[PDB]
Amino acid sequence: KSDDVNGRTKMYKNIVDGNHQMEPGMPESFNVLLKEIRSLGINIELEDE
Amino acid sequence: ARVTVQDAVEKIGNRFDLVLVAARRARQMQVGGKDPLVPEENDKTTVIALREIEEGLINNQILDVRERQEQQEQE
Amino acid sequence: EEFDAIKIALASPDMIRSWSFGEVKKPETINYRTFKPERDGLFCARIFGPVKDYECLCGKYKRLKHRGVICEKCGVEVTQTKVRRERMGHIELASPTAHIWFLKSLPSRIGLLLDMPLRDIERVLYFESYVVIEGGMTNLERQQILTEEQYLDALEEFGDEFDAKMGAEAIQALLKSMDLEQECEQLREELNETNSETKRKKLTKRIKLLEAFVQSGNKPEWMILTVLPVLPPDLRPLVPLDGGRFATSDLNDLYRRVINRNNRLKRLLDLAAPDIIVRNEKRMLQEAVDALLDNGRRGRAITGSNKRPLKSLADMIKGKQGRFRQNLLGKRVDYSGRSVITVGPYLRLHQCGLPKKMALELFKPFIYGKLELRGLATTIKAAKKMVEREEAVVWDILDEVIREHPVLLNRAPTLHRLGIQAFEPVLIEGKAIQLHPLVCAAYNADFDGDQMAVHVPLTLEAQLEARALMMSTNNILSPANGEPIIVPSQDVVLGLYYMTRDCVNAKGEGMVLTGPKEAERLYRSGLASLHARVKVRITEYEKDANGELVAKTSLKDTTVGRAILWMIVPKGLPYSIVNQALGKKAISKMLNTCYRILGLKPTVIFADQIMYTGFAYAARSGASVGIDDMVIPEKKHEIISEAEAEVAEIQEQFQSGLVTAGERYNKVIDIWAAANDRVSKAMMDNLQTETVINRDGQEEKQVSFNSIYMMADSGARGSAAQIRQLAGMRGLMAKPDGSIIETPITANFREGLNVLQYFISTHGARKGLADTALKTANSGYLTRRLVDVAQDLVVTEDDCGTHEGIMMTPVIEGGDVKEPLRDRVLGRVTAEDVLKPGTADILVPRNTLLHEQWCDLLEENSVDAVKVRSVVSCDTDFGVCAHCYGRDLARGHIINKGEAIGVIAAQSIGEPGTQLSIKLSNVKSVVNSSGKLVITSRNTELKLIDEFGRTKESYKVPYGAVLAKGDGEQVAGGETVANWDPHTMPVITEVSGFVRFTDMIDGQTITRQTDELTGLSSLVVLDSAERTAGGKDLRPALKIVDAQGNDVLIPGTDMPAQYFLPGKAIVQLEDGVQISSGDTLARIPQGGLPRVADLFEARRPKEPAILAEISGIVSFGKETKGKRRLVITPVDGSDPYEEMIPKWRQLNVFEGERVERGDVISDGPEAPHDILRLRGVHAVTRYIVNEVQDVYRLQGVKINDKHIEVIVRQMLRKATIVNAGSSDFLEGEQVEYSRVKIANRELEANGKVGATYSRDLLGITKASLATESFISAASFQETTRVLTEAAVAGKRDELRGLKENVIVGRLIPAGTGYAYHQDRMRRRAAG
Amino acid sequence: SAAVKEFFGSSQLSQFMDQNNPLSEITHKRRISALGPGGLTRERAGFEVRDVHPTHYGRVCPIETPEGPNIGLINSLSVYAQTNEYGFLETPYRKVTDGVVTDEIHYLSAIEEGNYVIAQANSNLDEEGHFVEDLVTCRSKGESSLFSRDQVDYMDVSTQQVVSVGASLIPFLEHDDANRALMGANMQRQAVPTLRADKPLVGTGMERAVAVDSGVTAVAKRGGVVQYVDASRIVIKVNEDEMYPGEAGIDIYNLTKYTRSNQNTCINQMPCVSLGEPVERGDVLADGPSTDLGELALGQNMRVAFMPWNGYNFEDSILVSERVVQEDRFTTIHIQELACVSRDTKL
RNA sequence: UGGGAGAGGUA
DNA sequence: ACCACAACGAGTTACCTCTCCAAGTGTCAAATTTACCCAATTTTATTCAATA
DNA sequence: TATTGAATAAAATTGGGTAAATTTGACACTATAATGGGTTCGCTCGTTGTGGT
Ligand SMILES: [Mg+2]
Ligand SMILES: [Zn+2]
Ligand SMILES: [Zn+2]
Repeated sequence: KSDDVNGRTKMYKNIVDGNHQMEPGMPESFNVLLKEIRSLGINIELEDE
Repeated sequence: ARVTVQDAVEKIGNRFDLVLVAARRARQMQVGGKDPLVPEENDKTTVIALREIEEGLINNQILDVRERQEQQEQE
Repeated sequence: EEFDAIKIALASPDMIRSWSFGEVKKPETINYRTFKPERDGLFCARIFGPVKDYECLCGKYKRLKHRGVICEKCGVEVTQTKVRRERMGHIELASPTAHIWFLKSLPSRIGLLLDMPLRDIERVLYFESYVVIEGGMTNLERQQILTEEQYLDALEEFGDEFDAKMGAEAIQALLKSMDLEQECEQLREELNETNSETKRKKLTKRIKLLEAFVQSGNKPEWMILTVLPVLPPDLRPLVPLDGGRFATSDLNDLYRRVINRNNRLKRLLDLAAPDIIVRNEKRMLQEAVDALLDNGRRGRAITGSNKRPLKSLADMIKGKQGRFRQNLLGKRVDYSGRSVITVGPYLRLHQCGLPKKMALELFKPFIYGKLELRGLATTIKAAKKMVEREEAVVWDILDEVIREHPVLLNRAPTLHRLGIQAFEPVLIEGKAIQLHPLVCAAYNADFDGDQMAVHVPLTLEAQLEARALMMSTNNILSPANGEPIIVPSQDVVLGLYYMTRDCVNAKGEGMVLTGPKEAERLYRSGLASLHARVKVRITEYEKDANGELVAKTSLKDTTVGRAILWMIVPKGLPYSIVNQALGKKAISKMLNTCYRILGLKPTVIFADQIMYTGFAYAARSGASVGIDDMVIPEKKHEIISEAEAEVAEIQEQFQSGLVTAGERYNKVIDIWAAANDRVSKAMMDNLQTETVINRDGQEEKQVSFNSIYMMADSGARGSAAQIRQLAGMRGLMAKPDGSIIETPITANFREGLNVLQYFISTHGARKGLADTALKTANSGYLTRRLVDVAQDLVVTEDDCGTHEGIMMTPVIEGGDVKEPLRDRVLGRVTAEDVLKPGTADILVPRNTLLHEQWCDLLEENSVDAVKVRSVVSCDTDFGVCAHCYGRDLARGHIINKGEAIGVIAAQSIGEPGTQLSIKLSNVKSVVNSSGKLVITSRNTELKLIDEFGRTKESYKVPYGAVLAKGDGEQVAGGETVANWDPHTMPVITEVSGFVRFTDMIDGQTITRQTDELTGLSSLVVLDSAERTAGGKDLRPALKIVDAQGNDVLIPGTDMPAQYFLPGKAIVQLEDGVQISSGDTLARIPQGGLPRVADLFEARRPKEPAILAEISGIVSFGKETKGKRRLVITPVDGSDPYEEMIPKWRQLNVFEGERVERGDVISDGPEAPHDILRLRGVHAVTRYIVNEVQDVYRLQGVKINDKHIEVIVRQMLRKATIVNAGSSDFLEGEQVEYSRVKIANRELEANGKVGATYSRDLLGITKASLATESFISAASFQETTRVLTEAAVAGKRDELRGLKENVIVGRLIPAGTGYAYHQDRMRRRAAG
Repeated sequence: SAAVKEFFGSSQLSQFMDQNNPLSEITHKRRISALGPGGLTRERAGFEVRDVHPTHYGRVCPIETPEGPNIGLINSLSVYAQTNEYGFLETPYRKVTDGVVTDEIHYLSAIEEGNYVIAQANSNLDEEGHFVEDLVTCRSKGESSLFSRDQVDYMDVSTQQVVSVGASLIPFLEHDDANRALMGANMQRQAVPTLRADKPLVGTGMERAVAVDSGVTAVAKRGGVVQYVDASRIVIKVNEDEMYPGEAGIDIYNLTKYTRSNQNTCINQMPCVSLGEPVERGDVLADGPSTDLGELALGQNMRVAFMPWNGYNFEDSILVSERVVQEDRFTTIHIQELACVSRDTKL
């Protein structure tokens, strides 16, 4: 219902297709926050396990 | 089961596991292309799943052995 | 998509170039002739990406045929414009510059890394003083900061043997030349020689920083920036305004300043500029980079043209309007509406009125899905124009979609969890939402202009969560206490009160009716009144010993209205709950009793029926308010004139000079308060019982049917204080400095006030109206602090398997029982059995959930102390067990594993902030010659044990207060034996004999002066400050001897019977007099919401209370100072422990008697850190629970104790290491108590010694900031400090908390996501 | 031009005027703010300055202020209050002389009124002379006490001296608790003008004063007879004694018709005089938005009943008849402006 | 496009 | 060691409503791309025949 | 009768480099005397970090 750009279009087409199921992903505001902490000279990164 | 969910809750034991089992059953009834075990009486699949849990035909192990049985039929 | 943890570290220059996509060189943002960004600028499309989707800049490859090519005319890669907000850049700074976070975020960590002062480091960075880096001679050791004079004469002395530099290059050379492991072993060597705790703490801080650097694996020279990264240009857009002009971004301005100064420094460096000019340019580049990273941190903030400081990257990360709190913890949300709310008095408890236009906008893709399922629309555009024209089949499909699809109604501020609830929507006309009247108490809603937000749950899991968890019929009981939140309010209450209330000769009295249906027939036909005292035949039911209902029938004596209410009372309840005049408390008790007897569904149906009949019969009552309803007592003029005569009498008494101003004004206050309560009692009597004119037995008194009195007495709306302001006297008002005025407002609101009385009342009016706003802000901040201190607490076990517990007791503080044991223990789980011979020898089993049945068992077996498993003594790591928590207060049964009890407890504590025979124990007594029991110990208290085995009265007798009765006898009612001296305390003896004034000389320790008030020449002692040279050694010890002169020997010891009497103590008895065992010789004379915030914040009091650290005998170590010294030595071991107590604080327990562990030796409020470290976790939890519940009970709110125990358990997460074992926990450092417990578990498992610890009571803010989740701590507060410490240490968040999984955007490990999270844990642990 | 336009456009005290009704305009113009350039700051101020000082009597109203975070910081001028030459507030008082309460009206500042002893406004008189009692109630040095009839130095000039304008338009204000009187005085400014204005049956007497002094009506400049009344123009032939010898003796009163206000309400003036009627100097010729015959008229008179009705008035809710809707009693006109500007793109 | 300030108001 | 000063941060939640935020033009050394030359490698077709 | 392990041209691809085109940032354009600046305080409460006896 918010900042998941590739998830909310999927949810809209799923509702029109009669399938009440979502496929959530990462928030674009969290990507914005990661880019800003990286721009502050601090290496933050998601860890693939 | 339209107003309250207390009979289904005393059937299962936990509202969170109730939500998960009834969501699995409502997925199978909505997009899985299945048919209910209770008369639907013009209800949504959510309330049909909750009425099935209240009557006592749908449980977690019931759904699991039903999925395993239909898996052995399709294989 | 698939990732476990989130790691943070410093950024190497190669890593900063690795994220980059091209160096930014020119500071131009965009050309303003044509809207095209300039090359190598801040918006350069060759660096960051094309401004159009699959189109180069110059317009050469505009199709998707070239999915990526570098257009050689303009260098632009033809891809999507989504990469503009993802590709970074970099700027290669000519001179290296210091990072402002790792310099001015205190503690600096560069100064802590190098053991250099921050003043010296800023002096180096500001190009003012040189610092040496290496030296071949012994005259210049490392980091010896030199001035310019010392640098020039050392240059003429040595020249090339040393090398001193300046600026950030010198500090980078120092950090690069330092040796990490060598400094580690040197600091671990130097730790042992020092002994002061300050120097030791400095050494542990430096060794923790060095070990954190080595264990993280970063390099210390990466704290000095040589490459600076650039934010992607779609995360700092150039928004165009309506004038054609631009409002350019602060980040674009700060990057422009940094790039301009860096380019000018490059030109001055390759131009061979003078050293002063190039140093000024380097300093300016340092200032610009520091401004861009954090404007307001170092100097004065660079302000824009609008005289406002520029927003930096730190300003975009931190704060309330920063990224975490404004866009990550809370977002704006689609499929959501908002409207003004109205009443829904026809609705049911699960229904809400949703407007048709609101629901048609909220449910539009569901409408498109039903339209394309029914085939009425060919495509999405046809369905869109059909909804745009609003066909009748569109409204029919909306009626089909709405049915059995719940929506969430929410009203801000959502203080507790019942601020969002789910309802089944009813499509209404109009534009306002219709709310059910019985949920407005849980919403804190009224209908004076409140608005609520609607939210549509989309997925099947969300619809099932709204139906099974958040439905309004599913939370009838509160989560804070077990009481129902669905209480009828004021109109239902007025209607049922008017229904059930009787009258003496109404109409159709004395009839005999067949039943409630005949009573309803009589009332609707008009042959009887609602209040006619009548005899009907009530068939009532009763549940048996099994679950079956037995019926019984009788002729009850009742009214007609109670018979009609019996038609809607369900089957299973008695007639005793209907057979009285029902007020608000009686209706709430009836609903709770119906719950406990029948369950949830009959309670919901019963609450609906109660609402319907209360509304209908309040309407049929026709109750009103007139000016003749507020009846003033006719003796108001007489009482007022008597009080005015009293004030005139005391006024002429003051004019006679007999009485002074202070006690005169106090007596005026007492006179007017006596007149106030007298006229209030007269008003209440006249309003309460004036309805007397009756018949059919005689003219007889009854309860008045005045409507103001009915609204007050029913508990509908009003109270006796407001009725007193309406009809009696307004009362004594106060000045804004907290002082009551001499004259009160002698008028009321029926007669009206004059101008002076109204202006007097406006002070308190505006004071209360400012306090409401201030307390909403303070309670909101307190609720946020509590939620963040308790966010990660979730029930993750069923039974931890412990024997620890909390000794529960009925609080009998003051002169009465405050909370009974039944509700103090109801719902808990017993730590062990109860063990007594008692009256029944009841043996409850271990680990039993105490229901109401077991509460009645303990009440009938007369138990007073039960040990129950608490939350602070749970054995579970990372969560609690279900047995240690107990009963789920919202559902009535045991708590399910996976429930966020920390968030429940924090909301339960932070919601009512807007409403904000004789028994002796611990005795050391002496009996004199008369048997007069005067106590000489300090912690002595008395109890009143009953005839059954329960204590019912508590009084702590002060040291020196007098008691007549002993022990063993039965107490007498009204016999207040407790009397005292309320201004002085004695120094009473214990051995009889003739007193000899030994160990003292007249003149230097004792002042010889005959007292002018008694006349007898008595010897007085003097203070130790003004003594002579002969008073600096000995202390005045009243060595009491027997009649012959020698000192007696106390049995059990060998010390002489001498007692050091303190200074400034008048001693009346002289030598040659007789003393008893227990007579004296000297008599020395003597908010709520901020209190809760201080108790949770662990703020030490302004005046502490010194406690005895070690048990033993107390002596003195140093004299001749007001800041004296006390030594307390045990009878077994040695003690070099000395304290420091000033003389302006009094001293409680003298230096002759042996004290115990952790008793008060200086009175005043106790500090909770001292209570913890001297008594225990159980004692500090009992102290905090009692001191918070005192505030919550003084304001009349009922919160359970397990919520405060949850918050204290979250407060006690840290354990400082007092002694190491075999693990790598060195000395004096704070670590998590679960880590110490797990290390001790595995060390005692594999056979090691294990480490010892000492738990620390952190505050709520400090614990929320010192949790081991840096993402949670940074989103709470102090993002600069938390991200700096986490970047230095190289931490990683494992995403175990609800705040972390909300920021990341996953399922929380609580509720329905708990099974998925433990499945993910077993998947990442098995494989 | 840059300095004065920066001030008059975007200062903190250059405020978008509230013009729902005439009361909102007059209260916004009679407003006093403790904030501003060189004043206080809103989040950084406590209960010490948000209190009602005893020197506020007759200068600053205690019951007209917002109830949000601006509560003690935004104030309203009292009715009779003036300023010094230096800018200090002062209020008029009647001077007594040997018990005789004269018509000597003295404007005293807050430092002068603590020296004297000022009698209350609600103390009786006879023949505009002495006081009918011998121990009247007064106030000196901020505190109140009883004083003798020859001890008294001054007396209040009116009984509406303490309150502001909007708190003086509340009838039976002395029976309302000060919290609800504050809320009602604030909510009087939010009233939308209706289709047909209706004078209140229970008013105060400040209605005509507000409706004339607000400048929203069209008062006559000179007295004479009315020559022509349209719905947009009133022509008055001036009487000869009020006529200058060089002019024609004709006054034209053009009226504003359906002008959008700042709050997107309606502003239109309707003529209240008829053809041929005489008017004097100071006579209302055209009504305002929410005036009626020169009297302020913010709402309508509704036949009300105080009873619970089936839960439809549950928690402050209101049940409304159908005659209210059919008779267009609370029907408001809301003019609203939408602009379409054709810009100059580079394509 | 849609950002940031300032002012006011509602619960 | 203990006290007395500086600096940071925090202060309810939404909601709304408004307004306001100078002129190219010719020249030089360096460094930067760019069309291109060429070995190492390796991917793909193509011959021999040899099992099947 | 056939399909395919080994072997081999052989041209395409990778990697490195390299001399010649080509950008790119700067600079010219010039001579009465001038020689050191303008910018926030009516906020509290608490906490933590710094310096003398
Ligand atoms: Mg309200
Ligand atoms: Zn191009
Ligand atoms: Zn436990």
